[PDB]
Amino acid sequence: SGIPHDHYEPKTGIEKWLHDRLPIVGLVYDTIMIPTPKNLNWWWIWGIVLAFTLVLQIVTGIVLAMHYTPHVDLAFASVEHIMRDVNGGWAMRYIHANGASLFFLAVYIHIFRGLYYGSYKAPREITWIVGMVIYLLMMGTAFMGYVLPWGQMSFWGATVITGLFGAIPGIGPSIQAWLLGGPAVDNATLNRFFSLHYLLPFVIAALVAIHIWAFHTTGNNNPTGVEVRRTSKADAEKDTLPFWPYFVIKDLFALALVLLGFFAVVAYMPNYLGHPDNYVQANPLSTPAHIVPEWYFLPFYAILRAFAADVWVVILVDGLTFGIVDAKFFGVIAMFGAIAVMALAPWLDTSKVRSGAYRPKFRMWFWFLVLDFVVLTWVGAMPTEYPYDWISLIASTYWFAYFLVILPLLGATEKPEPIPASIEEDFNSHY
Amino acid sequence: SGIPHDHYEPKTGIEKWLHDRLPIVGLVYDTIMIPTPKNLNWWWIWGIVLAFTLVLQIVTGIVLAMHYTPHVDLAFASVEHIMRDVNGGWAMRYIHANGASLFFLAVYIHIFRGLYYGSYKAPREITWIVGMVIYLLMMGTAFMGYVLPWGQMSFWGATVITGLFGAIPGIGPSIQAWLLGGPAVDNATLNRFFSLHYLLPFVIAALVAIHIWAFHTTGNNNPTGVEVRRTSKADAEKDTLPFWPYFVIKDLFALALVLLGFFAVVAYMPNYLGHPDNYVQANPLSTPAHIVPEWYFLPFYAILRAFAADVWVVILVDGLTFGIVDAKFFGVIAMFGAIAVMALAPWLDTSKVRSGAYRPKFRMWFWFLVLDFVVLTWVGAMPTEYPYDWISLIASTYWFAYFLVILPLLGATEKPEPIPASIEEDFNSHY
Amino acid sequence: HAFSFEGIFGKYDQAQLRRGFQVYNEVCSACHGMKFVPIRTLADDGGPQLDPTFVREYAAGLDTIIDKDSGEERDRKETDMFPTRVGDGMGPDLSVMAKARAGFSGPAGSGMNQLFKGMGGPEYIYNYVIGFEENPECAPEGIDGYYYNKTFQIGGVPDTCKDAAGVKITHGSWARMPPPLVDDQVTYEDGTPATVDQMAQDVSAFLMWAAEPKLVARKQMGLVAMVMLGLLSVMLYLTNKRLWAPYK
Amino acid sequence: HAFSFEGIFGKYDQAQLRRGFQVYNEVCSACHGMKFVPIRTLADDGGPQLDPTFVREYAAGLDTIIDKDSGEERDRKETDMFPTRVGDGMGPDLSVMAKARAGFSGPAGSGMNQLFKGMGGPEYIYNYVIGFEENPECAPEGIDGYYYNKTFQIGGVPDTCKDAAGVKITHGSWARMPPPLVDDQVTYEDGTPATVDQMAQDVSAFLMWAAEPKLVARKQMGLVAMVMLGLLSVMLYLTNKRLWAPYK
Amino acid sequence: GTRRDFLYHATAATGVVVTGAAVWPLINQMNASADVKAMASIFVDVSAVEVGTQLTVKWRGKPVFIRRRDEKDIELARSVPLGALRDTSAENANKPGAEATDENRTLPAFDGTNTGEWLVMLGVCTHLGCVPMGDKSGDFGGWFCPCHGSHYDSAGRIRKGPAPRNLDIPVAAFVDETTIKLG
Amino acid sequence: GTRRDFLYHATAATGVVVTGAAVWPLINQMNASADVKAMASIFVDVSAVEVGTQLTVKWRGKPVFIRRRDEKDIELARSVPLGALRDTSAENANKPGAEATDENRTLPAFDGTNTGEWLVMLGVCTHLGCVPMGDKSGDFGGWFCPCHGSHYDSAGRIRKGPAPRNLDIPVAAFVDETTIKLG
Ligand code: HEC
Ligand code: HEC
Ligand code: HEM
Ligand code: HEM
Ligand code: HEM
Ligand code: HEM
Ligand SMILES: C/C=C(C)/C=C/C=C/[C@H](OC)[C@@H](C)[C@@H](OC)[C@@H](C)CCc1oc2c(O)c(OC)cc(OC)c2c(=O)c1C
Ligand code: FES
Ligand code: FES
Repeated sequence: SGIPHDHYEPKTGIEKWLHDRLPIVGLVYDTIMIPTPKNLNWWWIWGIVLAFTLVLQIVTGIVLAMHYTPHVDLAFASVEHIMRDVNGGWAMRYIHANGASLFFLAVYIHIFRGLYYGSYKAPREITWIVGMVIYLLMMGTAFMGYVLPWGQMSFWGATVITGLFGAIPGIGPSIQAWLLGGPAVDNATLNRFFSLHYLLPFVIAALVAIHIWAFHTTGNNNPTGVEVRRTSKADAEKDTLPFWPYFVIKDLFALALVLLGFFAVVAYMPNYLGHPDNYVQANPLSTPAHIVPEWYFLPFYAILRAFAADVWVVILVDGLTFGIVDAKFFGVIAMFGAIAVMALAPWLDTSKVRSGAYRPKFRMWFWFLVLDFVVLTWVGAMPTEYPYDWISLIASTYWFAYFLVILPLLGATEKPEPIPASIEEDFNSHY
Repeated sequence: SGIPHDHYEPKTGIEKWLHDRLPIVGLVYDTIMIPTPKNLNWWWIWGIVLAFTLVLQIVTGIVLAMHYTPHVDLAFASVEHIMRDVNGGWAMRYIHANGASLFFLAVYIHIFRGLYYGSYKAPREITWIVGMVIYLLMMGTAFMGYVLPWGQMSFWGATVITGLFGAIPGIGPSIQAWLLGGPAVDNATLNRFFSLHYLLPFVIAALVAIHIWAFHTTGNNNPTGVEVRRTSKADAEKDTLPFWPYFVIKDLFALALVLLGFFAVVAYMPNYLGHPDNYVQANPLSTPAHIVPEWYFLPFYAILRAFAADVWVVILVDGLTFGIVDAKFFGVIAMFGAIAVMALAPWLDTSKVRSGAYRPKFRMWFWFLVLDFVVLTWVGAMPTEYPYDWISLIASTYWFAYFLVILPLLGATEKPEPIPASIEEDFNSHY
Repeated sequence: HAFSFEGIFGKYDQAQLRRGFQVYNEVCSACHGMKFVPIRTLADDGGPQLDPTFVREYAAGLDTIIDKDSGEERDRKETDMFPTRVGDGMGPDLSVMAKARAGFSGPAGSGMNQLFKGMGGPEYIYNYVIGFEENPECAPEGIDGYYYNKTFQIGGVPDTCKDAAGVKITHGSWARMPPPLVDDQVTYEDGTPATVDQMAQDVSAFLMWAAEPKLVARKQMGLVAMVMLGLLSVMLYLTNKRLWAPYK
Repeated sequence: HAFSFEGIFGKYDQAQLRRGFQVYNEVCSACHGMKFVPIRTLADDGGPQLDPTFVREYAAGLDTIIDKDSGEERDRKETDMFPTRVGDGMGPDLSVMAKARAGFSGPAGSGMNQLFKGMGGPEYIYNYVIGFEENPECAPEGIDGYYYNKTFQIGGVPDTCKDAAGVKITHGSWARMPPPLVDDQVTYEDGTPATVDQMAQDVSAFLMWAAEPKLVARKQMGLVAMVMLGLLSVMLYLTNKRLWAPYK
Repeated sequence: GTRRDFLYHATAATGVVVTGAAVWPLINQMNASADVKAMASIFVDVSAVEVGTQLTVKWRGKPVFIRRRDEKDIELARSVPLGALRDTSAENANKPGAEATDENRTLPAFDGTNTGEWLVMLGVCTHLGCVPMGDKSGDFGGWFCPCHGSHYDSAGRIRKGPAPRNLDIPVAAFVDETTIKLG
Repeated sequence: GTRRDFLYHATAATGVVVTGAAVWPLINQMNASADVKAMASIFVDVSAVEVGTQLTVKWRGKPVFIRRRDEKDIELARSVPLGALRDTSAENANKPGAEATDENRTLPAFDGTNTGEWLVMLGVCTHLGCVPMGDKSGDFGGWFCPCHGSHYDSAGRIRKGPAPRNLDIPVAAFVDETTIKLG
């Protein structure tokens, strides 16, 4: 159906001739404008910040490629030469490394803004699903980026995460030496991981095309979770404003704040997030004492090592398959599938309340999943002793159940709150 | 204007839901269909073949990066290891090397199809200019590609072509060591040239977006040079057919032939085009005896070395500037500008005959420019003796005059021929 | 007595980098490499800052190199690296060690309440040198080699003074490195009492500079991103105050 | 005289690659390297095809290597390269020379009228060995070292038998390489008369294999692209014949 | 013309088999290229290794372990019920079909003695392939891989964690008392 | 006005100065990094070079030429009218302001003789930087860069082609009769 705005009539003589041959004037006009709902709060900034961080990565990503040498004997030294001798090359390295945290911090806030306010749920399904493959890609990309300076964190994560595919039965050992380029994690691995850490962020920019495409086509969502009067044209005017110059400027501002933040982090604590054993040149004989995965992989880290073969549900399934889904492969399936039940989120909300602050039962399970997440990332830093094996098993199971049990329940077992009917009405409940 | 055809009505229930959230079904329907003029001959295949050759390059381009090591001490050996040890790695290297010739052979046939039939001239000017920057990028890209295996052809062309920017007075020395990464053509050069030979063909793929965009928007051209009845809807039906399945299939056919050709060339003469001194590991002390530029740069090569300081027009200009446009910098300007007067082509055809075979005076200067070109590529192989210095000076000047004198004459000084009024009428003329 | 860089806008101590340089050359260079440090950087801004032609003379004295072209030796130049001292009896290349070491466990082992403080690295170096002790719990005539260090967590613990249960029931563990500063081992220029603590306070700050030689630059950079993105931010706030107030 | 590979669907001669292999090891290896040829490839398909455990024994006899880890010597393995014979009196690494040499015109530097024929390389090799001559017209003493070769275009000439004007009055030019095959210099296995021509015909085809060892593969590949893109083409012609005939 | 019906669908078969076996060599490149295609045995001069420690050694990419088993570590490795093991295969190539008794996790010295004194497995942990901390660490007087927390006894057999098998014993063999051939 | 139109264009100035001096360090990285930032003089043991040939030598990236000028090549280099040269500067750093006479294309031998016998220029041709073929090649008994066909006499001065200047003579200096310092 689609929010009726006054589109592009090629007015002056310039634009009249342009439009007969390449209509870009109007495509930028009809996307920089757009009837964008006016009640949008600061949890909506985190998509411009994301898109900025991707441009920032793509940009500093190439600088670094003019300097970094992808081969084992040269690799850690080249990165090390970039710190010392390349003019401003420390501030490139630090910015491209800490970037990936920002790129990942905010994709989480992006995902929990979307999780509250029904932004997975119709019309918004394709908006969501395309974000999934952008997520997968962003993770795999940030993996391959960390392999590059061949430090001990680099090396062993590559032995681990390639080895994850070896957990697949039958065909899985082959898939291993395919990503490996043979027996071990030698050099053929670091040459191929230079290549795909370059290619994949371009595929990622091509999918934010199809992401910006999709959220325009659904029409932009609002925090009432009500749609944006697609009946007359002047009631849409009370419902929406144009992006430019209202929501362009808001998304600019918070970015200038997010960047004010991010620049102080690079300037005054740039190895906080980085786990110092990457400055320990990669030894294929010693896996370090304190091998922690990088922070933004930590809560899914924990889902893999919740499920040892003491965990009854594993023993069961190792039981039922009689040998195949042991706690290696089980915890793989557990972790890969911990994501897959978050992809599945529009089909497993059953409630036809879209949004959030007019849903008070759902609203408290959610702040348990925010907590869950924070506890899951936390317990990845923690050893596999008591209580931590239990804690992780609680976190992992809460998670897994929120998308499976709690969500296609709560539709049935809960009535709403005072939900409005106009985007203006909520906005005026303020004027 | 827009040739009117029956657009996309989301018919079945599948497509009705898809279209509420991502209209890609219709965008591919309304571009795979399109009222494409029905009289189009085999000189119009050479844009699918081009696009294919860009995908082929992009694709083999990345395989190679999983194996090639961009650093001086490793570089030629890595490439050499790709030949020997990488499974099918010789057939990758040969295919990506000979690809660039095909990529360039056909871009020429593309450009001389467009030069005959008025495809630079309105409505078509933006289609044309966007092809220029695609051209520019394609040359600079295939430049940086050649530098990578650090053979002697690699090395010296890097010393030459970066030195071309040194020819710029005043600021030009700086631009040198900026592209160089210093004093000479050492390693900092080869590391930055790995980077940009990877980035730029993606910018090239984004510009074929804006090239496919344009030629759709103008409407596709035809060889009568008349436009395609944008008045009724059923007279457009006699003028055009849909791309799919008529013009898709034609462009597929000739491609399968073009590829049938190209595969035999790799399989049975793969170093014909390659100048064997690239198998001579780069020596920073000896510039080889027979240093020929690769074939597709040869006719512009010759434009640079037409103009030595014996050539009177140089002496003049070195005379009038009193020192600055000597035959170094003159020849630069000559060659760079030999392209700029090919960009300038829609502004300097003055005739409002669009096309070609209804223009018999133009028709014979053109086959002098086809000739001119072949002679210019030829004389690039030839030394700077008599007669070759003259031959080159003739070719260079014919060129340079065809866009400057012959073209904005011929409008005034020539009347047409029997030009039709219908795209159908020419098509019906045989039977 | 708390380092000079460390803080919110502190710099490298000009004095102390020079002071600590001499300690590497006289004591540690026989067993430790800096294969990722180009020697020329001694004369660089924001470091110890020496004379260029001294640096040349100093570099001459460091040992030969099978030079990559001629395939034969020469006296070492200032463009070159410090040598790879990793042979036998030799320790890790400390080339970028003072950010490769951070034995900092807590609070709740994730990196949490370090809120007045820092990250930890130059101060593991200080504690590595000072903490060479008498073997406390048990163990007779040494372990021959393996010297007890009270800080070095990760090395040799004998099972006689590990456990019956599992773990080490001692704090530090046994190194492989002889107690390298028997006090007053060299002589200073700016007065400065050459103590075992004062030499180990000092060679710590130098080895930080062989990790972040561009450090006093990021302190300078920070102030300028603070102005620039600060009053782009402040200015963007004023552009939302007096533009949105039509609908506010 | 006329090689086996060359043609439209010819392969490497199984015999001749073996025959020519021995000539490198006995005559040429003292002055020439193959630093881009891994030794294990002698036993590979589509080459000379030897015994793997012979190849090992053979590789043992080639000289030592400062091996990259231990930093010290060993008998050379079969995984390793042939050695870099480039020291003094030594020639070019012929490791990939038989595609690095193509002294051929057209009339073009880049090439023309080669339409029944090829590109040129293995046949420069053959002519380099055969064409060691007495000195034509004049240049009647040598040049001490620099031996007259009638093929070697690119080298020294005594200007006595260059010119008063520009170029060489006597045919090729003076090498730096001694006439390496005084005839019957080694002994063959499949009969085969060990002539100076028959040894230079034979070591030519081997040094082509040290440039295209994957050659008989592209001949194989060619036949299959000929089928596949052949009857995709032929099939696409039939899809335009009986689809466009509505409008034809 | 006459050969025409499924010719439409016939061509799109060839426009799938041609752009199929062209998209297969795109896959195959990523396999092991001939620079690593094989690897063969090495000799290890034990001789002067001291007693009751481990010696770690690189062979075929990843480490090999040689511990000379002290008294504690052969008592407490023999003191192990066969049915209280996850993997109850020997994980030995030398002794293929054998089960994981403390006599199947060993080798000869005088090519024939076998005392429980030679422990040679390789440092790839069976979970996700990290290295185990040695010299009685973790909780079974053995080996703790700190990657996802697997625990090993003093015969490299598997106890706690997610690692589904014991550490493999390779194709080790002695030649004299100073030397071990890994082949 | 200036209460609702001054603090609009002001911000887009800061939204240009901030995204300007952030787009400058993106440029500067591509300059010469400190691994090649300086490189000072080298010593060349001439001592045993034979007469009437050239010795080529790498210094600061690109070759240096040393030809010991034989009899033909000093006669026919002195036989050169100064006004029949393109570049009529000496192209010398040793003798800065001098003009391109055959006595300004030279080094003194003990430290003061100067006979026309020491020709030291560097192998970068002035057109686009290639190397010249030596030992009397091309057309002026000198040097032929085959790149775009420049021609040099026997003092490295420029004759035919596009190369606008002579070959530069560096900052060469002797120390004893066996040795030359390029600095
Ligand atoms: C030879 C007699 C040495 C002298 C002089 C110095 N070091 Fe050293 N060191 C040496 C060895 C063989 C080792 C091995 C690691 C071990 O098991 O203990 C070391 C170790 C270090 C380390 C840390 C290694 C680790 O695993 O954490 C550090 C930080 C270190 N050494 C620093 C250091 C300093 C500052 C020295 C000068 C006062 C010094 N070492 C001298 C051998 C020797
Ligand atoms: C040492 C006495 C040698 C013997 C035995 C072989 N070669 Fe050689 N060769 C040697 C030198 C010093 C050179 C220098 C280049 C020159 O100025 O001549 C060469 C040259 C070659 C070349 C080509 C070099 C070129 O500039 O084109 C080739 C192709 C070559 N040599 C081949 C070759 C063969 C086949 C041999 C075995 C019969 C052989 N060489 C032996 C030194 C020596
Ligand atoms: C990492 C790259 C991403 C970029 C560049 C990006 C950009 C944007 C933008 C500009 C918006 C519009 C409103 C806003 O900013 O909140 C948006 C919204 C949204 N994104 Fe993304 N986003 C990204 C990641 C994701 C991911 C990873 C997911 C899914 C897991 C996702 C799902 C959504 C949804 C569901 C919406 C709301 C749709 C609406 O408001 O109509 N996005 N994103
Ligand atoms: C989605 C965008 C990106 C993400 C999430 C990302 C992430 C990362 C990460 C986490 C690292 C390791 C940093 C470190 O430990 O030092 C890295 C390194 C690197 N990346 Fe990226 N990056 C992105 C874009 C790019 C692109 C497009 C390129 C293409 C040229 C690139 C090239 C490099 C290089 C050369 C390095 C090594 C430099 C270094 O390790 O410091 N990056 N990347
Ligand atoms: C190298 C990448 C290129 C690709 C992938 C490409 C693709 C195409 C395609 C599909 C067409 C439509 C008809 C045809 O195939 O002939 C076309 C036409 C055209 N191209 Fe290109 N082309 C390329 C290069 C260029 C260049 C280098 C120029 C200019 C110097 C140029 C200017 C034009 C013009 C003027 C037309 C005709 C417009 C019309 O028929 O309405 N193109 N190209
Ligand atoms: C517009 C598309 C392309 C053109 C015209 C082109 C051209 C070339 C050329 C002429 C060479 C030299 C081949 C040789 O002499 O061996 C080359 C080499 C190379 N190019 Fe590309 N290329 C393209 C796309 C790409 C892309 C996207 C990549 C990104 C990964 C890439 C990576 C490489 C590599 C690694 C080499 C070294 C392999 C070799 O030298 O054989 N190419 N390219
Ligand atoms: C850092 C580099 C960047 C940013 C790219 C810079 C690009 C400049 C141009 O790109 C548009 C350039 C490719 C384009 O000039 C119009 C070409 C036709 C250049 C023609 C060209 O080729 C040669 C070549 O191949 C050689 O090889 C063996 C050797 C050469 O000397 C003998 C040349 C040569 O003398 C010229 C003029
Ligand atoms: S890899 Fe050994 S425990 Fe996870
Ligand atoms: S570059 Fe010296 S000849 Fe053109």
